[PDB]
Amino acid sequence: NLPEHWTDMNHQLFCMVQLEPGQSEYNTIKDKFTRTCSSYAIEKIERIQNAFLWQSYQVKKRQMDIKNDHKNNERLLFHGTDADSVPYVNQHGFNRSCAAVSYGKGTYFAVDASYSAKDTYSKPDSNGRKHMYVVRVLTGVFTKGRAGLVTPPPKNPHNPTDLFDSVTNNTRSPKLFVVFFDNQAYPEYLITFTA
Amino acid sequence: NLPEHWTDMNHQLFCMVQLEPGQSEYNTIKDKFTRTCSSYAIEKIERIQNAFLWQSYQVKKRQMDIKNDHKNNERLLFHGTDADSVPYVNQHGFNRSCAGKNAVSYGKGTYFAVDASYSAKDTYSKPDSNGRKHMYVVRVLTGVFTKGRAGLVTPPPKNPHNPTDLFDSVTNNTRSPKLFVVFFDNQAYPEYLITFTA
Ligand SMILES: CC(C)(C)c1ccc(-c2nc3c(NC(=O)[C@H](O)CO)cccc3c(=O)[nH]2)cc1
Repeated sequence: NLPEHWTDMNHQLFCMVQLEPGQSEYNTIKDKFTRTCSSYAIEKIERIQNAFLWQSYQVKKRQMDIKNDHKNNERLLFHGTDADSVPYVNQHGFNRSCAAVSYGKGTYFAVDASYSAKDTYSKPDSNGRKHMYVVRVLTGVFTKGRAGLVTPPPKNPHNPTDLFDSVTNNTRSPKLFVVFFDNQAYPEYLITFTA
Repeated sequence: NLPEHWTDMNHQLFCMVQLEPGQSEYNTIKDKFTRTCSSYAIEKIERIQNAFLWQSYQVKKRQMDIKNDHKNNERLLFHGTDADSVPYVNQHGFNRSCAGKNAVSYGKGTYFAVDASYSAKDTYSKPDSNGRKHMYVVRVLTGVFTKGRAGLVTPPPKNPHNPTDLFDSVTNNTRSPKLFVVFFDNQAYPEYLITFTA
């Protein structure tokens, strides 16, 4: 069930694990951030070990891999948010009802960390600290979004219930993805950083 | 694991199974419905076999059973809706983003009734062009609940100083619950569709 690179949780179901700087896992996540956010300062990176969220996400992944007849449904994306939302996300994941929604009423994830690093998203807290998640997202098969969507559009108007898995701003060169269901996104790392 | 009493679906992921009057499965739902809806008549009752919705719901049930202390977390409730919504609900379940505002709101979520008479109101089970009304019978993970409030977009915390440890659902009245509101996907499994008429 639980991934191998997680560390022991003494039979508990939720833990935030601060990563050791200079080790492979920390370097890998840092690199993905610094590709576009090298002018920022990383204070720490934490691994989110939430067993319930992981289980519900992996079930949805298995289902999407069956539905789409392929296994290229996952992307690693970024989500900046304010400090007041961090405890909720760690415990409960991403909730579209807490959403601003130009491509649909869902949760938004950025291809580039620099987009999530905007102060409108990763709002600096009273100490100047900014917060950004690295997220496993089941983008699956996607189409262009539009304002007012509550679910992705149907793949074909002849079967209105067979839906795209997510929407984007631009199908040829996406920079953001919107997902409309719980447990289509697993918050995997939390980056705390400053400008 | 899919229930062993379901029909074989030939590797398919979804199907609706028409029940036979006289079988206990049909009669128990009929009795539950007629307890408060004796003036209506049932056309048919279909068992909803949706493999993916069942799996995700059963995962949430197992998690709530773990988290809560030997609590009966699941109730069998009713949900009236319009014909236009039946194909989506059958396939994808109950989406709070599509829910209507209830005439007495205890939160912005999906509403489920204890009494079929409540879901039988035309405001919920809107008659279609042929006069058919539609009501789901739903397994709902009500869990541990409290009285809701109109402003809620998620269940409230049990403890104001631990805002992320939430009630599982809310109700109109904890002493005499008649409706429940849920705020998350896969917290309710549409198990039967009742088609009925006046
Ligand atoms: C609720 C508060 C704290 C105000 C908030 C607001 C926006 C985001 C947020 N938004 C994103 C986004 N959003 C848009 O492109 C437009 O809002 C759509 O019209 C695109 C790509 C990535 C992100 C992203 O990482 N976080 C997080 C939190």
